[PDB]
Amino acid sequence: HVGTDDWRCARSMHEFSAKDIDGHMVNLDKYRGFVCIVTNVASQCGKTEVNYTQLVDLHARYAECGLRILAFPCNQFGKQEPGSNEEIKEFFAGYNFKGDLFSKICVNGDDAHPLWKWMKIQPKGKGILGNAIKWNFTKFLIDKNGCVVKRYGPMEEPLVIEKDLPHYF
Repeated sequence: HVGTDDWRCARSMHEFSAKDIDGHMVNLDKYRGFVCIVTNVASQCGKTEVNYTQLVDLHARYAECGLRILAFPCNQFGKQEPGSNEEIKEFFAGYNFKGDLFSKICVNGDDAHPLWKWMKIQPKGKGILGNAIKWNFTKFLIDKNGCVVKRYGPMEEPLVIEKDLPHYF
């Protein structure tokens, strides 16, 4: 396990922990064996409707194959996630989201959650024109061993990921 001070030494998502939307600390080692889409989310974004509905559909169709969705609210892009964790939970419930919802974090800057600092420097987690998260709804695909295998930008709808999933199931 690694923390905010030694995140660069991690070799896997599984070495991290994060508070869920209810305030409870979750050890991400629980995702061993599962293929995960890790994404930064926001309620008041033009991308919100398509991304949430397609993530719900992917989770519904592939949950039994091993797909998990880890949703990290983040208010750093246009202040498009201004609400409380309680409000965000209720917003997600309106989509019938059964994935895993975490407490609001930062994804860029010195205060970014260590998992996001680590994802951004992985060989398959590098961005276009620098590694910073560019907007809400960046997606990292994580394999069963906790390694980053692909990064998709804000404009790549979750259904684009579907063709890449079977290889990891």
